Amino acid sequence: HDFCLVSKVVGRCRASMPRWWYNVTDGSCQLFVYGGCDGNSNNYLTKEECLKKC
Amino acid sequence: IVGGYTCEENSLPYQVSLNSGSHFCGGSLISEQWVVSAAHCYKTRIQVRLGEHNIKVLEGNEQFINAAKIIRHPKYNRDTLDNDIMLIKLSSPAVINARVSTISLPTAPPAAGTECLISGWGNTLSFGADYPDELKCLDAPVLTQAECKASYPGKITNSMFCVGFLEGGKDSCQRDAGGPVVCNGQLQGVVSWGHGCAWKNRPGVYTKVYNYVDWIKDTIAANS
Ligand SMILES: *[C@@H]1O[C@H](CO)[C@@H](O)[C@H](O)[C@H]1NC(C)=O
Ligand SMILES: [Ca+2]
Repeated sequence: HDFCLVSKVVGRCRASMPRWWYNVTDGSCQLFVYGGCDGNSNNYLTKEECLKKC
Repeated sequence: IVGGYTCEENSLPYQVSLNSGSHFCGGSLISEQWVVSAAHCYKTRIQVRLGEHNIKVLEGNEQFINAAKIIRHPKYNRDTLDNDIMLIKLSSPAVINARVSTISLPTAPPAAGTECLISGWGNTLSFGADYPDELKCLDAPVLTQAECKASYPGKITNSMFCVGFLEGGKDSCQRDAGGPVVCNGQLQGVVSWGHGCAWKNRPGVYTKVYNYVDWIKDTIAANS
């Protein structure tokens, strides 16, 4: 759930780190901009990593 | 930068871009071999990009130099963002010219109402995303510490101050972190965090560089 069924969170930090998240609606992993802090566990360094979990 | 303007192309020779996989943070050149940025921008493999106005076109003044040492503040806390500052030593010195040059460290603390210049290649939208090729600038005043704490109750530490506007619309944003807040010709701030970007009553929160002048000078001296 925490890893696969929560929506993407940028968080308060202001970096732009490209991360992957699983979108249930789409059935796939998609890239988003992560701010660098906080956020949630639906947040992977690669597409491969994301699909494997989700 | 949301609600700003395109910077003049020769006017920010101290602005740098940190690149690892993507353009992910900004920074400021403070000596020939050293850059100041945010501790939350830490990565082990960084290329520092100097002399840029447009991050997608070669203008002729670019110097892209690997980071040899990357030193987060020794009391950085990732959960509170306390002491969100870092130093990068370049693998080779930058060559100082009209388009690549240093920004002065501050010789007085920043005061409320002082006018500053915030810059970066961050998101320009509060609605969705538009990451610009050309460097953006925002003219913004330092806010009172009382306004800062009222905007972010219990979250403002001794390392932090707010710069910008309580009305929404004008702020730094994602990809701007690490970049410069310059006031009276000196580096006073490092872009750090905020709740959203340019939202009502949620100004940007910045690391107060004046608190680390001794740490910066000592770190440079110890790693020479
Ligand atoms: C999830 O995927 C759907 C279908 O591709 C897309 O419409 C939607 O915008 C995605 N959600 C988010 C939050 O990006
Ligand atoms: Ca360029």
